Amino acid sequence: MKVEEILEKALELVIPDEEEVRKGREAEEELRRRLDELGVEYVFVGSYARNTWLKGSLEIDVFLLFPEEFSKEELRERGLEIGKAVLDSYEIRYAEHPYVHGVVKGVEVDVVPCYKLKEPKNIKSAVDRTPFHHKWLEGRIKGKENEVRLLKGFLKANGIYGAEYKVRGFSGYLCELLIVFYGSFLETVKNARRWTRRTVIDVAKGEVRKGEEFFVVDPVDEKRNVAANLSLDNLARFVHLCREFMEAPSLGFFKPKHPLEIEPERLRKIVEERGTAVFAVKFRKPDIVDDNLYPQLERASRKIFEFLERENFMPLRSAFKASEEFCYLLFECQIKEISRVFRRMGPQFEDERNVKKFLSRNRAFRPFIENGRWWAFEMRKFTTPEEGVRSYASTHWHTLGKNVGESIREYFEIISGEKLFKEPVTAELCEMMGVKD
RNA sequence: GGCCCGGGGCGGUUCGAUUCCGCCCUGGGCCA
Repeated sequence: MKVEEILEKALELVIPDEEEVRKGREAEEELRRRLDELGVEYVFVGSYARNTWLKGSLEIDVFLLFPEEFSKEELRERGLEIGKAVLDSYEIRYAEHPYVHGVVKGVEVDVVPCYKLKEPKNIKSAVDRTPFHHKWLEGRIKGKENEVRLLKGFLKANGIYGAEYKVRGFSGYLCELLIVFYGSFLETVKNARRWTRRTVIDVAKGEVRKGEEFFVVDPVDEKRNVAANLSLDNLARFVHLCREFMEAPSLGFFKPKHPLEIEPERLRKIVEERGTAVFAVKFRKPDIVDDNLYPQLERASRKIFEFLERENFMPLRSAFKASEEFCYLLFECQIKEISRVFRRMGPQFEDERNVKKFLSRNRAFRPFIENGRWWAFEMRKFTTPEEGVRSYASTHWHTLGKNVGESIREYFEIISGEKLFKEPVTAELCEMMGVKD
């Protein structure tokens, strides 16, 4: 239908209802009491304070303000104590510095220590500028909360909301800065259509200019880039999503995509139709945080891809899947098998010196002259993609992530054919080959 | 801790490497 009509109905998918709101209100209230019965200096921030939390994602963030002089450990010890005392049930967590997380009257709570500061430049850690962002934002985002959610509801449905390494999308702060700059969801979507990989959005100066890379400069620090961890392809996917949304508005842009558990029978057929080589490197998932695992899987998946291209197996694409127990590096190659002999380029006929050394090597077949320079035939140590990765992974387990690599050294295997479609990697495999349905 | 980027002290591969494939420091950024 028409845009406006779609946005109206979409709100019902991103705006929290009376219940969830009340539930959050009474939780918010109780939390302040307990905190004051202890007389603690606190400041509710984040999406909850400013009423811009995507429906069904309720979570109260509470930053504790300690004097600048207090030590790092002092903030941790005392921070922990207060979080322990105030939460129904706690559960320490980490991100640059420890912090306490738990539940109160039934809702998600984060209790984070940080230095009460004046002047964004004295900042010593992520958590320190959070209060500032909140500051800059509360006055400027009032009355637009609902536009913030449409944008969040939009991004999450198309799997690119969060800014953690597992997604490389848009952080919530980024979403609000984009609303403050454009005024509403529609205007944000309309202008995003003209975004490029060299676009710089500066809200403090209220200006859009051409720069070295996608840069949304932080109102609080002209040096920080709010979309810094937003990947090039996810930016590209967003620009393309807006062009489509404006062209064919659909409430279907705010709804998650159906997993589509394709029949393992239809898949084998498709792979046959492609005539390609499809395989996976499996290994035990290192026991580490997703912020560390994913960048590694990307590195590993990447290193092996390049080993394949220079090795001549014409790799189409790579992919990767991490479950609870194992991790899979997926690959598809245009070359199931390649000949054992290949040609290597020798020196020009001109200099007898280099030619002499090149013609002095023990070779199965006689080298020849072509277009002025010498070349030699030679044998490969492997002729299929899987053979190559088996050699490569076994001999280069390092260089594939500190942890990921260390896991491959102790154990790994190559799965192919029927045996692979039985593994939990089908959705990724379909996504990778661009199977449509 | 990890990943990315930008600099400095070594092997294997190759007729031939700073330049390919990798292993041991210094400054930036990112999840923060």
